[PDB]
Amino acid sequence: AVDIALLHLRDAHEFAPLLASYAQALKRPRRPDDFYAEHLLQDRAAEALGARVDGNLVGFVIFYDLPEPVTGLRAGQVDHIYVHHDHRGKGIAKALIDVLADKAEERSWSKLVLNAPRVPEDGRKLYEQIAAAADWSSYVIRF
Amino acid sequence: AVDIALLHLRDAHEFAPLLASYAQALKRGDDFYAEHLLQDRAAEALGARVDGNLVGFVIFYDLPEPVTGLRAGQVDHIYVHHDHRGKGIAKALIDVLADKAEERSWSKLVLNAPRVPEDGRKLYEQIAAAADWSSYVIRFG
Repeated sequence: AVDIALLHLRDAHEFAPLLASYAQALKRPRRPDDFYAEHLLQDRAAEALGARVDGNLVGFVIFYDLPEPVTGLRAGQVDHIYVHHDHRGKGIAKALIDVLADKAEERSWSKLVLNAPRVPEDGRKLYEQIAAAADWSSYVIRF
Repeated sequence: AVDIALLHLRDAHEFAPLLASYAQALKRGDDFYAEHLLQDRAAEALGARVDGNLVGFVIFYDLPEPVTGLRAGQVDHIYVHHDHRGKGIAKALIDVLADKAEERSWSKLVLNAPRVPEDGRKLYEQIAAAADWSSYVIRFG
């Protein structure tokens, strides 16, 4: 039932409302919904995996394939995961991370870093069950 | 007289031993890896020169911010040669990076400090606010 595949620029319009719902948690929009979907899908540094149920796009995960200077290999980095609220309790978010983790060999990843925002809690609630706590510390300067 | 400028491929030869010394402490267990790093589409490296010699660097990513449609900078690695500590060079590198924020319309600069070596943390905790997100890792191998 759950079909997971990489999103491309073709999918911006379908991706747009799903991304808009996720952003409504993280607050802020002088652009329409399609602008944010098209903007991300035209950045070659970002990739997004999508989850479809019965033809409808009902989840996504945005990830970066980044250089890893310490080992000289690469690493994946996830900052954003979201499942449509009518499709909770189905294990979809974990299915998205599982597919991403399975790309490790293809991409020469030594690791997958998962960053969970404070709100919404869904990324955090998933990651703490399926991954190890990070041992580095993080800081931010706002502009 | 610290001279701070973005590193390019020509700088790879000087950058490599500085990256190797930093990487030594970070973890362990390629002669041209610095060229791969300096030609990545997401990563960039700022270098610090004193009397012509490259003595420090910071590696950063200019990443999309899907929520806002902007960009944001992310620092995971900073290093200053051990004979050039106590001169404010690490802070100066972050200061130049903050200047690029307006040029690049960054809403924020994320600073990630590994557990070892502690120099990044000791700098970041004095110049920035603690992060309010949480992080996790799945390792392969």
